[PDB]
Formats: sequence, C-alpha cells, structure tokens
Amino acid sequence: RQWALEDFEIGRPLGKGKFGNVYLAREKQSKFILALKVLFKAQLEKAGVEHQLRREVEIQSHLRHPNILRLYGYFHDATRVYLILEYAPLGTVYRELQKLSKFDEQRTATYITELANALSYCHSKRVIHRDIKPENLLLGSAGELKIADFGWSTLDYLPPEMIEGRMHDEKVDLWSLGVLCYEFLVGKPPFEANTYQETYKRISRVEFTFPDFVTEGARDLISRLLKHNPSQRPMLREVLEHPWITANSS
Amino acid sequence: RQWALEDFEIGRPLGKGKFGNVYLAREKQSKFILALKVLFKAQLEKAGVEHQLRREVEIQSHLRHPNILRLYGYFHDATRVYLILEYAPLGTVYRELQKLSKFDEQRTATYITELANALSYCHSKRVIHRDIKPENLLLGSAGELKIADFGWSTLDYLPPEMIEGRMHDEKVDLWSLGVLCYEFLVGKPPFEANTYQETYKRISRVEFTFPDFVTEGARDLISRLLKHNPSQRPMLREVLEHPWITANSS
Ligand SMILES: O=C(Nc1ccc(Nc2nc(Nc3ccc(O)cc3)ncc2F)cc1)c1ccccc1Cl
Ligand SMILES: O=C(Nc1ccc(Nc2nc(Nc3ccc(O)cc3)ncc2F)cc1)c1ccccc1Cl
Repeated sequence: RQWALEDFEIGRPLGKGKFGNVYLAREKQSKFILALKVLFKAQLEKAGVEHQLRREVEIQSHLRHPNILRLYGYFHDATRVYLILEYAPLGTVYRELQKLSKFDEQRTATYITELANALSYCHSKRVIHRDIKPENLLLGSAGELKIADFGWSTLDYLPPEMIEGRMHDEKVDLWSLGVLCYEFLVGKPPFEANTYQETYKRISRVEFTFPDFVTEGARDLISRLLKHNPSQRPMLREVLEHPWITANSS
Repeated sequence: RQWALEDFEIGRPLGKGKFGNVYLAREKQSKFILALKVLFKAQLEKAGVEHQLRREVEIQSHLRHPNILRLYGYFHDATRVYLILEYAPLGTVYRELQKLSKFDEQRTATYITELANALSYCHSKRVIHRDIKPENLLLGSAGELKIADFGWSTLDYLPPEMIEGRMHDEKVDLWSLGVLCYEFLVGKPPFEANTYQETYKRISRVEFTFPDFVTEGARDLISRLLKHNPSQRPMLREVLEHPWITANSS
C-alpha cells in the first residue's frame, strides 16, 4: 500500500536539518503517530547524495531493533522525498547532554550497552555506520536510546581510517563507541577543537586527555576503543563484558 | 551554452545498448557530426546506476586524449539523459575482430600501445577503468583506437580482485591489457567459457592456455599482465618498453 502527503496530518517541526526538516505527523486513517522527514530532490541531487540516501533507506528498511529507529516506509512527489519514521518522544541525546552538562557512569554505561547491542545486531547483518553523533541519537518513551543516522555498506565523530583516506571496516563502530562514551562522561567529544584542521590532526594522532573525574574503569574502556589501529580495537562482544560496563549498566 | 534535443538532427542507430541507443547526429547550427547516446532516466534509476553515470560523466568531461572518446557535454529532458560524444567513424574493435577472426602482432602491438598510452594518461589523473571490452573500443577515421567505456574512481574482462570481492587498484588496467592482448591475437579472451560459474573459477585460478601460433614474446607480455597478484603486474611504463611491443608496434 503506497503513501502520499495527503495521508498524513503534519504537526510541529521536530528538527530542521540541512536537506530538510522532520515533522511530527499522524497517519489520518489509523491515527498512528510518527515522524515524517521531508527532503528536497533537487538539493539531494545537487549535493550528489540521492543514491547514498536510496541505499541507506534500503538498508534501514531491513533493520528491526528496539534501539534502532524504525523506517516504516517512504514515498515522493514532484519535488520531495518523504521518509516515514518511528517517533522518538523524548528528543535527542545531544539536548539531554546540554541540559545535564555530562552524564553519570550508570546512564553512560547503559547507553553504550544499548548502542553496543544495536551495533552488534547490525554487525551480524554486515551493516556499519559512518558516524554516530548525539544529534542523531534519539530517546524512546521509556528513555531507551534509538540510533537515527542510517547505516552504510564536522570531523569529531569520524575515525582516523576515514579521515586519513585509509581502508575502513566494521571497526569504525568501535571508535564511535569510544567517542560517545567519552562525550557522555565529560560533556564534549575528546578531539574537539576550534578548527577542522586541528580536530583532524588530533583524531589522526589520537591526541586527547581525560578530566580528573573520569574513573580508571572508564579510562580503560575508552582507551581500548580509541586505538589508531582498527584491528587493536575490541569486538562488540568484549565491550558488553567490560567490568566497568557490567558494574554500571542496567 | 546548454543543449536540447531540437539542436540535433538524429541519424541512424550506431548501437542498441541495454540502457538506450547511440545515434549518429549532427548539431544543426554548426553542422558538427557527433554521436548522441540516449538513456532513459527511469531505467537508470530502477537499475540504481544513475549516480554511477553522473560520476562517470564528471570524470570523462575532464579527459582529453586522442585515444579516449571525447565527451563534449550532456543534457536531459523529462524522461531521458543525453550524452554528446565524439563520432568514431570506423566502428567497434569487436566487429573488426569478428571480420578478421584474429589480429597479427603489429596491429595488436599497436593497439596495446595506444591503450597503454591512454591508460597512462588516465593513471596520471588517478582514473581507472572497471572493464575494457572490445565492444567499447572504437575506431577513429585513421583507425586510431578510442576507449569508449567511461572511467571509475559477462565476467570475461574483470580481474580476480574484483570478482573475488578483493580490494581493487590502478592495477586492474594492467589485467585488462593482458586480456585484450590475448583476445586480439587468438580471437577470443583467455577465460572464455559457456557458463559464468566456470568463467569465474578460470579468472580466479588464472587458468588459460595459448594456442601454438602465439609467439614467445607475446606469451611473455600476456603472462606478466595476467598475474593473480596485482602488485606482481608491471607498470604501464614497462608495457610500452616490452621488446615484443617495441619490435612490433607503430
Ligand atoms: O539533530 C537534531 N535534532 C533532530 C530532530 C529530529 C530528528 N528526527 C526525529 N526526531 C524525533 N523526536 C524528537 C522529539 C523532540 C525533539 O526535540 C527532537 C526530536 N523522532 C523522530 C525523528 F526522526 C533528528 C534530529 C539536533 C541537532 C543539533 C542541535 C539540536 C538538535 Cl535537537
Ligand atoms: O557495443 C557495440 N556497439 C557500439 C556502438 C556504438 C557505441 N558508441 C559509439 N559508436 C560510434 N561509432 C560507430 C560507428 C559504426 C558502428 O557500426 C558502430 C559504432 N561513435 C560513437 C559512439 F559513442 C558503442 C558501442 C556492439 C556490441 C556488441 C556487438 C557489436 C557491437 Cl558494434
């Protein structure tokens, strides 16, 4: 059963992205609440990322996990593309982190567990993510983490393989986890800088430090994840078993 | 200065491809004879290769070499894409090879030289080719070889890196040269078979033999090119210097 814009009542804007906004919406016939992401073809085409989107939509449609935002379907009209998405009521992790400044060890451990599980499910279907940013980590009604950026296959979140033009792997997800884990605990990502040129150098040299309040256990996990060599990074299985994770996660 | 279909008089079909035909055409205002390749958007989009084409057109527009078919420009209407191409009057090498059965050493050496030069120019601009088939090797008015398949970055022409799902390189062009050189001399490519499954195995094992009429010099060149390890293949510079090439090429 195909869709069109007239099938939905559009509510307030949830976010204004670069390629278009995502709105709250309600399917008229069923009253099913959801999110509607509205993209403009001409913009996608001029940026040269329309095919990159079609692939990402193809992958997402296959993925069912409580910590991955569902793609229900999609459609288009003369000038726009529309993605019909699950609605995450509690907003972005980014906003949560701004309000709180930083997260305690149990909230962080819990989120990393949820991410590791989601990525573990993705890994078993041979799917990776370019980038996992807090702006695309959403919260379900019970506060459950939901990955909103779509799967593949500002530099802050990119691993050295990618930025240096090296050969990337399933292991980019492990770096992502280390970046997020740090950002959750200290309130900004470990390679933050005022320029791209400097953020690049820092990612490439793996040059970061920990504030004094970051405990030994978290240091150990974060350091194991943020290895320059992707092969030196652990498997997702091992992150879920790290004593700092098991001691603190739900 | 943009184009449209009304700018051209369309002549007979030069070839009927999968995604559309290429026609002889004459620009009305200038009387400039050329080839017009006509593609259907909906077909490209359904096959999922529209972006692959846009990239290939972007690369080709940059390439100027007497042995690379010129792309003059392009345009589109509601349903079609149009590529404005240089006209190669003497047709495909494939047809030439069918008429002749096989080529002598001097015609072959000459063609490989022309290909090596074209690829050498492409290599210096960091461009490769997925596949170089005789069906996409065209002939200019003086019989000069022109590469018609566009640049990147039936299995007969694909190297083992690609078919095995390995990491490919600039070195795929060297394999291509070895396949063509053989096909030119014997009149069919070295891994030909009645099935894809068998052609695959043969490419992967590098399993071919030479008819008795293929001379030592040609055996030596072809064998150096068709190495399983891409790193073991020579540089284009060395192909142009091979004694069998220099002894026989124009
Ligand atoms: O990425 C951002 N926002 C954002 C917003 C919506 C989406 N997509 C969806 N979001 C929502 N829920 C949501 C609820 C309340 C909010 O305030 C925000 C979101 N559900 C489904 C989505 F696809 C993705 C991302 C963002 C980026 C920079 C700064 C602040 C923010 Cl909130
Ligand atoms: O690929 C084939 N043909 C083909 C035809 C045209 C193009 N494109 C252009 N060709 C031509 N010239 C040409 C002249 C006479 C001919 O009989 C054929 C071509 N110039 C420009 C092209 F873009 C590319 C390829 C082919 C494929 C299988 C069997 C036989 C053939 Cl002739």
